[PDB]
Amino acid sequence: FPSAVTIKSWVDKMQEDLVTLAKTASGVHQLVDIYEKYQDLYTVEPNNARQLVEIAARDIEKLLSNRSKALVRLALEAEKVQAAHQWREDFASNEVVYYNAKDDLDPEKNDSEPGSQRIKPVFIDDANFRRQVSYQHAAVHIPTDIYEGSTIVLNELNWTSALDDVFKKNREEDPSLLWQVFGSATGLARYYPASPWVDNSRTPNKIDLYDVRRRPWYIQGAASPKDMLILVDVSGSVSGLTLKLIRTSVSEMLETLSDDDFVNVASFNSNAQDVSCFQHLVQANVRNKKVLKDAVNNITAKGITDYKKGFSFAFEQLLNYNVSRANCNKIIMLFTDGGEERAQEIFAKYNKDKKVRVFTFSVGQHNYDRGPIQWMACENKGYYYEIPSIGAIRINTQEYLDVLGRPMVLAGDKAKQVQWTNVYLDALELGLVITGTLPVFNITGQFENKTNLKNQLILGVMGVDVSLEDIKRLTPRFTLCPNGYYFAIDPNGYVLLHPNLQPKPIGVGIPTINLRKRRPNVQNPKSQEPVTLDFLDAELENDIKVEIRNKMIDGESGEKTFRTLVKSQDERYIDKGNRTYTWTPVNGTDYSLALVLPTYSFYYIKAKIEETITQARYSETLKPDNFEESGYTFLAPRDYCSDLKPSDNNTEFLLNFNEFIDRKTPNNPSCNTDLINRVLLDAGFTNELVQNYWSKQKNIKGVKARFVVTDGGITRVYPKEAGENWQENPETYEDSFYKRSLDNDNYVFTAPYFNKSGPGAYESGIMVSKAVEIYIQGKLLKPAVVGIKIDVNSWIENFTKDCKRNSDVMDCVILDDGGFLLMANHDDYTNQIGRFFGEIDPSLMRHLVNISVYAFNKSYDYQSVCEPGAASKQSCITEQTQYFFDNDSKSFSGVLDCGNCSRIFHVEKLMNTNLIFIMVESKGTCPCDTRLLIQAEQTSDGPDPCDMVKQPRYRKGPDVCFDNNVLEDYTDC
Amino acid sequence: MQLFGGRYDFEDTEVRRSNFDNFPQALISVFQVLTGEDWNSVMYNGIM
Ligand SMILES: *[C@@H]1O[C@H](CO)[C@@H](O[C@@H]2O[C@H](CO)[C@@H](O[C@@H]3O[C@H](CO)[C@@H](O)[C@H](O)[C@H]3NC(C)=O)[C@H](O)[C@H]2NC(C)=O)[C@H](O)[C@H]1NC(C)=O
Ligand SMILES: *[C@@H]1O[C@H](CO)[C@@H](O[C@@H]2O[C@H](CO)[C@@H](O[C@@H]3O[C@H](CO)[C@@H](O)[C@H](O)[C@@H]3O)[C@H](O)[C@H]2NC(C)=O)[C@H](O)[C@H]1NC(C)=O
Ligand SMILES: *[C@@H]1O[C@H](CO)[C@@H](O[C@@H]2O[C@H](CO)[C@@H](O[C@@H]3O[C@H](CO)[C@@H](O)[C@H](O)[C@@H]3O)[C@H](O)[C@H]2NC(C)=O)[C@H](O)[C@H]1NC(C)=O
Ligand SMILES: *[C@@H]1O[C@H](CO)[C@@H](O[C@@H]2O[C@H](CO)[C@@H](O)[C@H](O)[C@H]2NC(C)=O)[C@H](O)[C@H]1NC(C)=O
Ligand SMILES: *[C@@H]1O[C@H](CO)[C@@H](O[C@@H]2O[C@H](CO)[C@@H](O)[C@H](O)[C@H]2NC(C)=O)[C@H](O)[C@H]1NC(C)=O
Ligand SMILES: *[C@@H]1O[C@H](CO)[C@@H](O[C@@H]2O[C@H](CO)[C@@H](O)[C@H](O)[C@H]2NC(C)=O)[C@H](O)[C@H]1NC(C)=O
Ligand SMILES: *[C@@H]1O[C@H](CO)[C@@H](O)[C@H](O)[C@H]1NC(C)=O
Ligand SMILES: *[C@@H]1O[C@H](CO)[C@@H](O)[C@H](O)[C@H]1NC(C)=O
Ligand SMILES: *[C@@H]1O[C@H](CO)[C@@H](O)[C@H](O)[C@H]1NC(C)=O
Ligand SMILES: *[C@@H]1O[C@H](CO)[C@@H](O)[C@H](O)[C@H]1NC(C)=O
Ligand SMILES: *[C@@H]1O[C@H](CO)[C@@H](O)[C@H](O)[C@H]1NC(C)=O
Ligand SMILES: *[C@@H]1O[C@H](CO)[C@@H](O)[C@H](O)[C@H]1NC(C)=O
Ligand SMILES: *[C@@H]1O[C@H](CO)[C@@H](O)[C@H](O)[C@H]1NC(C)=O
Ligand SMILES: [Ca+2]
Ligand SMILES: [Ca+2]
Repeated sequence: FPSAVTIKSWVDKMQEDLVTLAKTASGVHQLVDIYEKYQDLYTVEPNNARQLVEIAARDIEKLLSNRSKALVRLALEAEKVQAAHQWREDFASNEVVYYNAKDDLDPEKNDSEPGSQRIKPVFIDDANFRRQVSYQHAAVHIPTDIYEGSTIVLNELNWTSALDDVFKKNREEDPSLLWQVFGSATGLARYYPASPWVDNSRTPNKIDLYDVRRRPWYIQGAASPKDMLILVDVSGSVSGLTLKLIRTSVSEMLETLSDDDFVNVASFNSNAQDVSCFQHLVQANVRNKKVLKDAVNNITAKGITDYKKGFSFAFEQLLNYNVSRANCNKIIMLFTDGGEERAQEIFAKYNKDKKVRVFTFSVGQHNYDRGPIQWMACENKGYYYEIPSIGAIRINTQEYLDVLGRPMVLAGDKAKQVQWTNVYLDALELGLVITGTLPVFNITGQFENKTNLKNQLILGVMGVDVSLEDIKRLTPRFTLCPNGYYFAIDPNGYVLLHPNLQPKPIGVGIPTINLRKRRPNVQNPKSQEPVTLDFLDAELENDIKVEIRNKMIDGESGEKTFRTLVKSQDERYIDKGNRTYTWTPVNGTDYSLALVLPTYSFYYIKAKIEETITQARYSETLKPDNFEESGYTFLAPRDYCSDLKPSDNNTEFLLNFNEFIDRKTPNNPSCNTDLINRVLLDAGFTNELVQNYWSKQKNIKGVKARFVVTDGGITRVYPKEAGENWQENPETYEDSFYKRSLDNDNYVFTAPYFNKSGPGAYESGIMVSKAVEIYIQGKLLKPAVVGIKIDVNSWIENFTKDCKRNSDVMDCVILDDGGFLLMANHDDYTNQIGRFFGEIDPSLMRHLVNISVYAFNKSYDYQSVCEPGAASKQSCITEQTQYFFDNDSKSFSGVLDCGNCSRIFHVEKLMNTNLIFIMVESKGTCPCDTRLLIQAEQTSDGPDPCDMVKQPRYRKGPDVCFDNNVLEDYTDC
Repeated sequence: MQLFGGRYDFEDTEVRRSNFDNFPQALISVFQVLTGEDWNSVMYNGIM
């Protein structure tokens, strides 16, 4: 084995060669100088973190005030109009005219339904709605299994037809306002503006299952949070059809619960126990509900019924108070068939004060007595339901919210508080939205207090949708570097706003499909769950982040500067970064908004280019006709103004931008002047760099492409032929190498993607990038990042000139931080460049991890596309492993073993880069190989759910909720 | 009633009215088998 001195000399020479090549070809110093040379065409402005979060919070609060003012108007109008209805049963003479959604648009339909008349809208195409809408009226959705034209439905239609005027008034007052919906307790949904339903009933082979009473916004607006306990009878008599019916009913009932409710499923047959590994009430999120559903689908019927023990178990579970709960609605939801014991003594012992409601369900077709369970139902202020078949499940597992809303109705105007839901995907394919809700009360004979019989139930829930793009428009991010960002969280840990939040649904476990039992024409349901991603699951989790999240959940404002680990855009690298979190509460709501800023992004550049010819020349620098003179140019598709639209095609977007800038002067009467001026300044500076420096050396040996990406949206690649090899996102803020270069204070090497369609190994080269840092009055700024695509062949010639081509004695490789192979010595590994080194030489990689030269941690991605297993693509969780450098030593010498075998190795970290050089005895000397060390997206099912319930994350429940009103009648079961 | 009473607990949605769950139903089923009409369906239900 060679001495450490010669290895150190070799790696030193290699590192100066690489650093000199990168520095003298990219031109960091020239770009820094030309940024500092002018110093007058722009000014440096601070990013006051404390102030910016305050303005953003005020904007969000004032937008929600917009939306809240439009809800009370609708609620008052609905109450007033329904209070004056007559309830006629003769609709044939006086037809009800309305536009039914999910009906054929053909003019020859001629439905002529008795008692109803249809409307044929014009359906213009409008923005802010990715579909065709009509503002002349409102559309009505009626569930497929609910017959339109009945007395109940037809009576609802006219008194709801008065909502169109207020819909139009709200639209004209705020033109940027999305769907306004009234979801009726009869199943109807009247929404504005009118638009055809996404899934019509049976015109195609596909059918829709949409009931407004099961939507999360309706459920949250229809009642207060709950402490639910599902008691399941698994005695011998429930064997057969009623057992499968009970399983389906319990799953459907679990589908009605949200993150503010707490549930647990118990089971009794002469002995009471838990169905899963929970043993107490749990938060009832997606994971816990999935666990409960899996446990419920696994029960069998055996034994003798004993209601006393089961009810005792349920009451002791409801009397815990040792764990996090809701403390609002203690209800026992008992599924059974029939019996002869009513257990009066148990209710007297445990429910003397009637603080716990009981809802009983008789499931299936049976001859058993139903009297005792009805007595249980409407003795403990509960209700009684019958589920004889599958088609009766959905309707009967959602009516308990009518009973739970009686105290809310009796509370009066104190219960009309606007609430906002979690993030969920719109049913009309609009994206991620949050809905503000407001219940509507039935006030008939209110002035006289005459009936008070059906006035204890709500008419329905009013709702207004707010898109997450609307919120993102109030938090501009282009005045801060691509590393800082806004993010807002609930008092529940879930993020309302985050760069890592995606429109994909949250996956649970491993997706298992059984295509051997799926008919081609069955129209299975898709999903109804919300996108509830915790803050700690959107980033890498530290102990400082946990305390920051806890402090910002319970309405506090502050700041915190620290050092953290940041994952790259591509889940392959981890950097160590300075960060500052500044958080404040939104006054009107329970949201909390925070801004994340690195230390180097406390200042930004504001262009001061005002005179004409400078802007004109900076504008003509970016035109395709002279790209040969100034390199291929990419422009970030930002919202410079509404006249031009992002196109996702960079050539056509650049042409549109150029023609728009040429057509009208840059005075920009109705366009964002700051963005355009910054783009022009960036184009001018980049063109100066390319002409004065890069064009002087037309062609040089080692490099293939020289590129510069700047803050503002200008990318320039000097060789046009290399422009076609540029696969990076034209948006600067979405470039992984840009942010990685910003974090590091040296040259960063990006490993090419391996074994993928496209030229990325030899035709492109190896990417090395460095960030440009300037000092203007002693304030650090990082405006641009330059980089180079080094040719592989020239680098090989450097490398070979004991490390010789296809040597059978030594292994000489170079890796980057992350363990990806950039160059080997055997020309065999060189064919796989960018492959994880632990996948070609796992033993050496494992030993390197052991000796603490490569640290790693694993994270969970909860929104991953997954190929279904056996037990086209679904949503599930994946595990991502990231490796990095932890220990700051430079040289590590040692010897790996394998059982009566030994291989000597020496690794050295190259200076001013992120590279490591490894020389080892050849792997073919001794045939030792245990397992591959895979660094890839590995589909997973963890973490273990019923281990996180023992110690859960900090949480805040709703402050005010309504229960136990003494005026409640409750004489109905 | 001894042999088939409480054993028609099938996990499907099919309806089997001719069973032996109680004395009147068992009596009706026995009479139906005596008449010979659809007795093979009752035998199949008992076998399953
Ligand atoms: C590894 O490969 C590199 C390129 O693939 C080689 O780098 C080139 O080496 C040349 C000789 O050492 C340099 O020439 C001189 O460089 C400096 C730059 O200003 C000056 O001394 C001279 O002006 C210049 N000589 C000229 C122009 O005749 C090249 O500049 C340099 N390439 C770059 C981009 O800087 C390495 O030499 C090679 N390693 C080994 C060991 O051969
Ligand atoms: C549901 O349908 C009924 C019947 O179509 C609606 O009642 C109708 O309301 C209109 C306007 O409010 C009435 O028109 C007025 O008629 C009077 C004579 O009665 C006339 O003097 C006025 O100039 C005006 O034309 C109409 O007569 C009335 N029809 C009946 C049978 O009463 C009802 O308003 C609809 N529901 C809602 C919420 O609007
Ligand atoms: C809001 O509450 C009021 C009462 O507080 C409800 O009005 C009542 O509705 C029922 C039917 O739902 C009416 O009963 C019907 O009366 C007709 C005679 O007009 C009869 O032929 C029918 O067989 C049936 O019994 C009742 O008269 C009516 N009462 C009043 C004072 O209007 C109203 O329906 C509730 N709102 C909603 C949306 O349900
Ligand atoms: C959780 O509930 C248990 C009930 O099993 C509580 O334990 C009891 O606490 C009382 C109050 O000090 C004692 O008098 C009993 O002897 C305890 N019983 C047992 C079996 O330990 C417990 O206090 C509750 N809280 C916590 C944090 O465990
Ligand atoms: C609304 O939010 C603002 C945030 O700017 C709060 O203003 C600060 O409130 C704290 C605590 O009440 C005071 O110590 C500061 O002096 C306030 N700053 C300013 C500039 O006024 C305000 O308190 C919030 N509204 C309510 C009702 O609390
Ligand atoms: C990410 O990797 C870092 C490596 O720096 C881990 O931090 C170390 O964790 C071990 C295990 O508890 C500790 O013994 C060390 O003291 C930690 N080092 C430092 C500098 O903090 C970190 O745990 C990993 N992250 C996760 C989520 O596992
Ligand atoms: C809220 O409504 C008022 C009045 O219509 C309007 O002036 C204001 O711009 C609205 N807020 C937002 C954020 O649009
Ligand atoms: C739950 O289902 C699994 C099948 O994955 C089975 O092995 C297990 O026995 C079931 N649990 C009970 C209590 O039957
Ligand atoms: C990050 O913080 C450390 C410690 O305060 C400081 O020395 C360093 O300059 C900061 N910036 C970096 C590492 O880019
Ligand atoms: C990856 O490489 C393996 C063998 O090296 C090959 O079988 C496989 O098809 C490659 N993947 C793709 C997507 O081409
Ligand atoms: C791997 O590291 C652990 C750290 O405790 C050590 O105990 C173990 O011996 C190491 N593996 C080998 C093969 O030495
Ligand atoms: C790095 O490793 C060396 C030797 O293993 C050790 O002496 C040094 O303290 C380590 N540095 C750390 C842990 O920061
Ligand atoms: C190591 O020992 C095993 C068992 O004694 C033997 O089969 C193997 O050949 C040995 N390894 C070498 C390199 O000789
Ligand atoms: Ca029983
Ligand atoms: Ca016959």
